[PDB]
Amino acid sequence: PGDQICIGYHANNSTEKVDTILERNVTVTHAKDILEKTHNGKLCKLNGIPPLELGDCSIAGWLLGNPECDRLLSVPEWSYIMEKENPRDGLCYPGSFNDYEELKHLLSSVKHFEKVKILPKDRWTQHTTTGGSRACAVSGNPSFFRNMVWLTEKGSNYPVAKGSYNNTSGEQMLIIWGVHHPNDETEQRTLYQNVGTYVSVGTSTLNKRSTPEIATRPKVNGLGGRMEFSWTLLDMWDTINFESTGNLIAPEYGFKISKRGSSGIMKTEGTLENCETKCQTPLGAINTTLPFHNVHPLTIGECPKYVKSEKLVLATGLRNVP
Amino acid sequence: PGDQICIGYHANNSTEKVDTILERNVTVTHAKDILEKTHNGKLCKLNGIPPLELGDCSIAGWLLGNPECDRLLSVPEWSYIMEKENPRDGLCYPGSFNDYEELKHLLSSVKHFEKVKILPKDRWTQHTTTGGSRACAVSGNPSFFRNMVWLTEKGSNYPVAKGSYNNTSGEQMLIIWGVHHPNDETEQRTLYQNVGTYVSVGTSTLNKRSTPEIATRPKVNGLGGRMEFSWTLLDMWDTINFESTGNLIAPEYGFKISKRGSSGIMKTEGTLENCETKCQTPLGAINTTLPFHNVHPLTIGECPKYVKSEKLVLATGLRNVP
Amino acid sequence: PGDQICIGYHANNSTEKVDTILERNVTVTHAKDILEKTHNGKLCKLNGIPPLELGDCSIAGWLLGNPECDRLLSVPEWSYIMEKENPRDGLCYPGSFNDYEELKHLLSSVKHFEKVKILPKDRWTQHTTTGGSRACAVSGNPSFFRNMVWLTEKGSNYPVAKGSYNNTSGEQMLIIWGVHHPNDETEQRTLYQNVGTYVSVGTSTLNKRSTPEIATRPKVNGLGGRMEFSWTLLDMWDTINFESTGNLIAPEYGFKISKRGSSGIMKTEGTLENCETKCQTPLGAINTTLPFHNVHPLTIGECPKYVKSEKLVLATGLRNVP
Amino acid sequence: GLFGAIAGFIEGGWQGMVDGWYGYHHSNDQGSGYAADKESTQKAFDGITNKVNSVIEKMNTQFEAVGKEFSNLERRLENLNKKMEDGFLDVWTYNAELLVLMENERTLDFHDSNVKNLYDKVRMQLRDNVKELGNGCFEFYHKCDDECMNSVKNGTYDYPKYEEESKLNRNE
Amino acid sequence: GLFGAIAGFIEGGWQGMVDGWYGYHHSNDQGSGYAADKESTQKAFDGITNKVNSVIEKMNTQFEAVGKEFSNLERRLENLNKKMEDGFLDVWTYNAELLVLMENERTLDFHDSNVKNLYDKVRMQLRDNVKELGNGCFEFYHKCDDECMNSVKNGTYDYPKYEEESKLNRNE
Amino acid sequence: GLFGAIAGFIEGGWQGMVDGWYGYHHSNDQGSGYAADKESTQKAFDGITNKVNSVIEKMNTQFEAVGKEFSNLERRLENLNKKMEDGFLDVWTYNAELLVLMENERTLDFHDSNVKNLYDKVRMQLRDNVKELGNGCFEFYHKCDDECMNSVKNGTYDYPKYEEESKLNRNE
Ligand SMILES: *[C@@H]1O[C@H](CO)[C@@H](O[C@@H]2O[C@H](CO)[C@@H](O)[C@H](O)[C@H]2NC(C)=O)[C@H](O)[C@H]1NC(C)=O
Ligand SMILES: *[C@@H]1O[C@H](CO)[C@@H](O[C@@H]2O[C@H](CO)[C@@H](O)[C@H](O)[C@H]2NC(C)=O)[C@H](O)[C@H]1NC(C)=O
Ligand SMILES: *[C@@H]1O[C@H](CO)[C@@H](O[C@@H]2O[C@H](CO)[C@@H](O)[C@H](O)[C@H]2NC(C)=O)[C@H](O)[C@H]1NC(C)=O
Ligand SMILES: *[C@@H]1O[C@H](CO)[C@@H](O)[C@H](O)[C@H]1NC(C)=O
Ligand SMILES: *[C@@H]1O[C@H](CO)[C@@H](O)[C@H](O)[C@H]1NC(C)=O
Ligand SMILES: *[C@@H]1O[C@H](CO)[C@@H](O)[C@H](O)[C@H]1NC(C)=O
Repeated sequence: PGDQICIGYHANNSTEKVDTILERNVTVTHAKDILEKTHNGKLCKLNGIPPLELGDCSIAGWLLGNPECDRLLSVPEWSYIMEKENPRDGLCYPGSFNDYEELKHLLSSVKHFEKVKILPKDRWTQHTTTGGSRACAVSGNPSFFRNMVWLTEKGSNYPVAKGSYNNTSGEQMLIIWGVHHPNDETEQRTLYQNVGTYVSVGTSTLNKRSTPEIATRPKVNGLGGRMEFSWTLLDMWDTINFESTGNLIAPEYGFKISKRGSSGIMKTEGTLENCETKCQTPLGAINTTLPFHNVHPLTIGECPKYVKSEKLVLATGLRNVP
Repeated sequence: PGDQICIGYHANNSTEKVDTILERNVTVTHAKDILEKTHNGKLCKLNGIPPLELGDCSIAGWLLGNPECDRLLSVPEWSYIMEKENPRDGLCYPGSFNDYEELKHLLSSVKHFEKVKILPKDRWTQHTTTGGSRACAVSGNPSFFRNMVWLTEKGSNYPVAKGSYNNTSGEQMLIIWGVHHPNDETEQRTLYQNVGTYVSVGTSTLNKRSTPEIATRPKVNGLGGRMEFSWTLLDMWDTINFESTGNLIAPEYGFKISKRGSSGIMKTEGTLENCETKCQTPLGAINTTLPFHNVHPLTIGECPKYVKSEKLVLATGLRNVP
Repeated sequence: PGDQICIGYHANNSTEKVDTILERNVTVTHAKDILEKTHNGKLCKLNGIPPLELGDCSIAGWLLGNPECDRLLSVPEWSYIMEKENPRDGLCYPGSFNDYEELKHLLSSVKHFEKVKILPKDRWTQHTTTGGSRACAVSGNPSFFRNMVWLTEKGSNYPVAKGSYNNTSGEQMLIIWGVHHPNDETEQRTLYQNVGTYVSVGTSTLNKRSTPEIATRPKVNGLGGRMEFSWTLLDMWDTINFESTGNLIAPEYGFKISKRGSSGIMKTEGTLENCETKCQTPLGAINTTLPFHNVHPLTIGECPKYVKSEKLVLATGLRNVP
Repeated sequence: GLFGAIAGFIEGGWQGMVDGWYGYHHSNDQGSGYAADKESTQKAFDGITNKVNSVIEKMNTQFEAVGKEFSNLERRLENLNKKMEDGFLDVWTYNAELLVLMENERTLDFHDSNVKNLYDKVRMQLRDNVKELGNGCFEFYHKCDDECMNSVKNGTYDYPKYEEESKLNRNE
Repeated sequence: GLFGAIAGFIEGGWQGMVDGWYGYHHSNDQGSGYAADKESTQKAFDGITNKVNSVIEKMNTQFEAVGKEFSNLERRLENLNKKMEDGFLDVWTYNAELLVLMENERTLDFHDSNVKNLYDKVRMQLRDNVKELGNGCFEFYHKCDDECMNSVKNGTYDYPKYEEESKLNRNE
Repeated sequence: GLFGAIAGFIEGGWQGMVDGWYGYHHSNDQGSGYAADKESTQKAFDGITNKVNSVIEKMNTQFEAVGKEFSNLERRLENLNKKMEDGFLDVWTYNAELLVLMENERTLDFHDSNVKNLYDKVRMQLRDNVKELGNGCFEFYHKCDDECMNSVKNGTYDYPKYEEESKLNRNE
């Protein structure tokens, strides 16, 4: 037996495991977990900008001005929009909203509106505008969508109703209008005096028209009538013209797009908490430097890449050998 | 020369070949084919449940009740639906079917209906209901879609036609109705007496209406007239109201969705054979434990993963060396 | 010291670099660049067949026959269609074109039309057909889309207008028609005498109808009126019937599909040059044997595979060692 | 191959060795014959079994085409649907084919490594009591009966035991 | 493993060697102890650092789901959207999982190669001045003090210097 | 590298060896010079040619973007189309880039393996008729003229022929 030199490798107390193609559950001296699995369970400001919390209101309830949504009558810039799965406060007067999903999609790239009084209500001097319904009641009295005007007979007459607006606002403007489809003809005559009425809307590109439909339907919010809403984006310097002999639900306001950018509607039942994040999911906010996460596919902000994986651990060291 | 020990490896009679990146057509001692390329060329029961064989009928011919489809008037639960590419027996009275592809898509998750007599024909006491056409003839006499009612003048009058149905059936219910668009005004007056008629339909969510169009068109199945069908899914506890002064094609029945699950419409010219499978393709049934197949992309049941590959053979043994 | 033999490897003057997972910027003796990064900056004939250069015309301007597009009145087979982003010459009389994007998509598989005079203008003996507008003026005089006929009052009458065409042409035929929506009722009476008019169109499968809408709109090309165009593909041996008491914009021609195949509309502001290619991009033509390119995703012809990569270099030789 | 043994310095395989992938051939006064190395064969078997399971399992979350229909006025939508379903089909065909090619390469090289490692283990045990012929064989500088051969095969060869006999034989 | 050193002929690791992945254990008259090979450790460290960065960077152009809504009469479109977003999700999950498995394999084999190459470097320097025991150790045919041990560790061993002492010891 | 030869124990390449990837340098009384090993070079060439063809061919079933247009009321559909075409683009860019990186790694290691295997073949043929210097060279214990050098290069070296001259030289 003589002097010796031996060649060898590191071992330690690590119990970190990795998988390979050939072998599973291999213990290694060093490893790097590249998958974020945690979140704070909260809805937060995104880079210090809070979301728009609709609460019990839908997108339609907000923009039309359902009186249960009055807290939303003027809202500042947002980073994302929180909407419940089945918001209670939408179309208080029942009906429909044409191309509603398209409108929601637009909202994904809008971060602020300026509401502009495009067709002030007091300028309809030839028609009654104090029209409302118990279905949109406020303090036990009939009322109506705050942003809209229900034109009805004045002094037993309904002259041809004309309004127009040139978009001088400096940005594209979202404008909504409706047509009332009555339950019966007593309703039609009491409200509009006229029969065989029409609602016409025209811009440089839109020529969308309507004849109201009178017809018995099951009651929704107590009413068999319906209001069918439609919308358009009015380009800068273009004009919208409304024309009607009955059944027009006119906008009083338009929503000028005042800020654009990546946003989104998050479906959540939760409420905003006093917290800050760069990456928001519907389950909660992520704060990580890791490249992947498995929290939720629908994220907003500066986020890691979502994968379905339960684990992603890269070996960096060598097989840890007893 | 002295005693020897030698180190070496297995060889055998295998002619199994595999490919690698560096080399092709390598012979190996052992290999595992992971690609199923065979099927039995038959359409079969899927886990003992037979498909719905439409034969020469389309989905529309079935649900409307084209008299050539009478074998389908009551059908039990199915595992998939077989439909030909161009079924002969569809709209016997020519016309159109609004959102037809959407209806077919619904059928992908429906495995059974219960047909319910929602608006019994004998209750239209103010109108003739024995209306039919040679295009839907039965035994040489004019007839009509079995599930539908063509309301016409009675005693030279057509009073306002009203029917309604509350869905108390316990599940959502598919309901179809139509509007007749006549060829000419002699037709309109002989059938409906009235002119400037309408068909209105309303539920809690649908307000879909119609004015019939009178107009010359090329003959289809001998007729220049058309019937335009529409459909809705009536929710549990909701009511549908029909209202008309002419041209309504009323449903007598609704189809309650009685079983839901993964299904599908398979396009095939073939017929069901007495065989059983867990995995059906339009070309034939697959019976394999292999993870991949290349038979057809459109499969129903518990199937391997489809790839376009002509071969997938994994080497398991070593290079087989002479 | 004695005689020696040494084992070793090639080195050379190569400065070609490749990357690996473990190392970057490795110098190798030999390498293969598999990514084409160059193009000739020109729009060219594709296999000797020139594109259809619309110039300032849109697809609609061409097919309707805007008088600014007269060079396109008869065009030979093309290999792709060049269209500008915002062509000036489209609907000279302002309006809309229903399912326009669907029509453009059809054009992706059409390589030639034969324009067929299906409803010769001189056969409308009961109506004026010399109708036109300053918005479509030619030589300072009112005119109109060359392929269309604006039927108006003759001798203060507008009798029911009927035309029909059986497609005996030997292929499917694209047919366009329109409805005029006037600005006001003076316009309607001066042009059509009649009020409460209609435009009806019917084939074996299409039953599409219209009532013109009279309504004030902002001026486009000086006009508040609109023309709303629609189209259909008329099958071989099928018949189209037009019927109107006012406001019909009739086709005089149909476009028989005379050649089919892979084509496409390329969006470009450029002009065709005297050059030949097998692979055209909007940026310029590619001439390569390399399997990948990074020039542009939207190519026409026999092309390499597009990737976003800035580099794809495969090592073929060994590490080049000093 | 990468490790230089299979179809390498060990120029051919053994039809005579039927019960394993790797092993031995011995030759002495008592006679000759074949025998598989059970440990190395089993280690490789376990690896390969794990390999096949892994390739399969990674392609269980794979796209499925779902039958849908479109109108003659929904051609763009139909084309989108077709491009998508075809697109995923092509991705997964690529994934399956590539994976199998890459892993087949590594499978052949794995067996090559296994043979080389077994060779080297025996080499490092026998040391200079044998001549390394260059063909996978070691020729003994001493007589090595069945008991001796068995000790080499289960890694218990007594180098010191034969050292003197070998050094004497080797040094003449 | 592929290169036969780690959990191979070098049967176990060293808890005693704390400041590197690979290195030495020496034993003489002056005493004994451990020491990491800094060059080989650093080369491996750089490679591994490059590896992790590469796997991450290749999956930065990865699909994102974008929230959209559909009507009750747009079920096909909704299904198309769902199939697409799920489809890319499954592709990228596959890419991430596979990449990590394949690269983990190669990472373990890389360290194995690094150990074997270090062993062979020392072997090729010491030559027949040492006995190769078969366990990662070389036993010297001469006395090799700390200075001598240090020369081996930094690749400056003087074969000729000890040649005569070794040949004399080796040849008896 | 993985096999320890290239930029390894064979520390540098040869500008002098122009007609192959791997080969020999000989030195005797008749003079000196370079010569490529044709067999090993050709085997590698065939492999590499197969490799490039495979990487290309596996990405021939690759997604193509097809130009479509959408109305201002089809923004969701337009976005779906864009997300899809971008999504496949990103998948195929990933596939191409990754494949090239992984295969480049294996290409360099393949050449390294090829050099090591050629070295070992010569080593195993020359045996103890030469000294293994540790730098890719074998120094002969006998005189080895051009004919002798040629026999080594085509694997027909006569160990027994030079055995006696070598043992005599080696043993003094
Ligand atoms: C609507 O208002 C605008 C702004 O007053 C009108 O004026 C012009 O339109 C352009 C559009 O590019 C504006 O940017 C300019 O401020 C105006 N140009 C000039 C030369 O004054 C526009 O005319 C109005 N529309 C109508 C129907 O009168
Ligand atoms: C339609 O029929 C249903 C069942 O009779 C009616 O009754 C209520 O509706 C609820 C819906 O959630 C049913 O589940 C209950 O059976 C009923 N509730 C009560 C308190 O009786 C419903 O009212 C009918 N619709 C109309 C228009 O009368
Ligand atoms: C339209 O024209 C065609 C061709 O003249 C008419 O004739 C038949 O239709 C078939 C369709 O498959 C043609 O291919 C044949 O040339 C014709 N068959 C026979 C037996 O003559 C068709 O009838 C015309 N349509 C109308 C409404 O009359
Ligand atoms: C991994 O190995 C550990 C010990 O090395 C063992 O306890 C366990 O069974 C393995 N992990 C699992 C849960 O498969
Ligand atoms: C594969 O090899 C066999 C014999 O080893 C040969 O006959 C054949 O040409 C090869 N296969 C094909 C069809 O390429
Ligand atoms: C690659 O290496 C070269 C020299 O070998 C060096 O000049 C350069 O920094 C490297 N390339 C880049 C731009 O990273």
